[PDB]
Amino acid sequence: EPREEAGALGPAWDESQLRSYSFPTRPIPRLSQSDPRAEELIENEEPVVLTDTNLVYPALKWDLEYLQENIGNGDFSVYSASTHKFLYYDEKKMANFQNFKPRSNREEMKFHEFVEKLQDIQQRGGEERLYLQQTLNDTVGRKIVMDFLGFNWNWINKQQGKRGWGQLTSNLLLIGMEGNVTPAHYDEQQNFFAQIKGYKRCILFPPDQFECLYPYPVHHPCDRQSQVDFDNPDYERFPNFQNVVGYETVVGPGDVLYIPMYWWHHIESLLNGGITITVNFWYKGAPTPEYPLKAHQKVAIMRNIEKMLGEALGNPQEVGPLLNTMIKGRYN
Amino acid sequence: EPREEAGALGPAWDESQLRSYSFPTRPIPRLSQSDPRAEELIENEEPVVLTDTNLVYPALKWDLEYLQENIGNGDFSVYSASTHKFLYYDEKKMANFQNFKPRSNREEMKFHEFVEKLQDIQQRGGEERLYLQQTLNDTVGRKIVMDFLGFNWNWINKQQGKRGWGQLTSNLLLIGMEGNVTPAHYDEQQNFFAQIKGYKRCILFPPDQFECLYPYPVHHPCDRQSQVDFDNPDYERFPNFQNVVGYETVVGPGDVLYIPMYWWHHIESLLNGGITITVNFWYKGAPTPEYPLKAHQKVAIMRNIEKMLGEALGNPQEVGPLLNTMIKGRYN
Ligand SMILES: Oc1cccc2cccnc12
Ligand SMILES: Oc1cccc2cccnc12
Ligand SMILES: [Fe+2]
Ligand SMILES: [Fe+2]
Repeated sequence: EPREEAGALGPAWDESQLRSYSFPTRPIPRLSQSDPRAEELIENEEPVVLTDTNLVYPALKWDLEYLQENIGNGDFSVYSASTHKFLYYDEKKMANFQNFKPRSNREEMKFHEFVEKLQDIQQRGGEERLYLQQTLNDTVGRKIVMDFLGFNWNWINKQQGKRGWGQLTSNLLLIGMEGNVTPAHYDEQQNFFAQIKGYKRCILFPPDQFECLYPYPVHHPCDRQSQVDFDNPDYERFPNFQNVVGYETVVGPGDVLYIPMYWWHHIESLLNGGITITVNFWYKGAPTPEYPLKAHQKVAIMRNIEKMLGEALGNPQEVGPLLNTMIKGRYN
Repeated sequence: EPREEAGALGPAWDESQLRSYSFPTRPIPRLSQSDPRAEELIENEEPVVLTDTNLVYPALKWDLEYLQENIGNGDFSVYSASTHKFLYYDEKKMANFQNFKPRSNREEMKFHEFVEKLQDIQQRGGEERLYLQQTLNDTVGRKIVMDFLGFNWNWINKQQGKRGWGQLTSNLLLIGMEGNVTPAHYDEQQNFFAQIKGYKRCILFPPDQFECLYPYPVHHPCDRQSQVDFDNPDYERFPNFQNVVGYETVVGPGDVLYIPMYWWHHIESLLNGGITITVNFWYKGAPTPEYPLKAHQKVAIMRNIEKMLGEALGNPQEVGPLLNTMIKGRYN
């Protein structure tokens, strides 16, 4: 049910701008940050949209023009795709899987190159799509450093304190095109997804839906991603997908989404929605200290077994045959 | 093809005294110990029957009478069964598997009690069967210590030296009844199976037949045993049994069988064959020092993964569901 923007500027978005999927979804709670319930949620590692942090307030002003202007002259990683879906991958890991067909491409460039590449498609009607996953470092102009300095550190630092989370680990700035999709994957890191321009729809799944979501083997370059194509799910291969239940939200300018450690997420810039900008902050979580075991700990466990079997056997291609040898007629 | 005993005392045994099984078998080499080929085999961890060690020569004289006589007055573990097959189990592990039905029974007693229990069945025609797995310790009479002192230590110690095997770990003395069966299992220890009275047929399988043989889960009291009932194999549950190929021999008085580390064995006192006596020596093997990986190392690996998952999860009942969660639609 689309939110209504102030001054009767109309409905923020509508259903037809959302992709359609086979699984059902519940809504993520949208709270104010001084609400206790939002604090409980963050401490319980459940997701929550905070509508009023002002975390990235100075950036709320950013568009394409302002940015080409002040960002500076440094290198920006620009990923490139062949469809709407943007399957990232780990470079170090291609050696493990010899006949691996990459559907994405990283290209370094300068902001304005990107901006033309994008204005071209805007004026010529092309199929191709772009994203800009580029970390934030020192190569940024005066006015952008200003902006950054205007972020709600007090708030974000105090949220780190009270949870015992470790250090801030990076700052991705992201800009992409209407319709773009990032497919379900999970990170091991606590995350604050801070929306700036355009609307994104985030679908999340708790760690304990591990078995309906089918992660690539740990050694595969697509590690941590889900193998199920959401637009076209193969229920013979992935029958437990049929049991998957999401948590959904649409975030827009000002909203901050807490994606907790280990939660799957799947992310779509709305169709017809125009360009998008987001900044996320990633924290490494509080180090481990207790049974029953929490789902994400079982995930941590599986990852390890799979890693070890990789060293021990001398060859990640044998992980699978060894695990099958172990279970057939033994544990299944 | 039964061996022919000296003085034309006739054929040592014949086919009809062997049980019948679905799998095929090749013969284990029968060598003399001064033959190089037998040395190669022992160094290569392949099995070999040595016909001429004299290892237990003084004991070749042992029967039931001589033994009730001189053995002394100590405690002898006597295991008791309900059919021909004698499924042993680990006591410590029953806690792991709540509804576990034990088909065997250990009973402490004194040699003569055993000897009556056995002479009774011999005179009354009963079904029940007995074994006597009893380790060798100090509670043995003068003439038995004599006998023991007469073993070919020089030989057996020199075989330990040249292989770098660790210490002698025990000495089982075993006596059992015609027809008795010990079902396929594997030990982690190098072993010399030294035959004294009666004939046994040993069927062995190399470590790499792990997947046709289906060991119980590591935490199960029957750990290290094979789940397939050889008299009645369930090919729907155990389809890779259909691919199993054994190494077979029949050992009699004087023959010494080297069962190498990790090799399955299945052992039957011949039918109509009378009582049997065997002494085995167990050595812990040379500690680990290289890829390709040898099958028994993969076995060592699987055991470990299964153990860890037991500590980590806090509960051996969850090992199986975790491993299934790990592979389904991921590695299978
Ligand atoms: O973990 C990530 C890495 C790069 C891009 C992302 C976009 C949306 C959510 N997570 C993301
Ligand atoms: O490892 C063993 C333990 C107790 C009895 C056995 C009888 C035959 C072969 N191995 C055995
Ligand atoms: Fe992510
Ligand atoms: Fe054994």
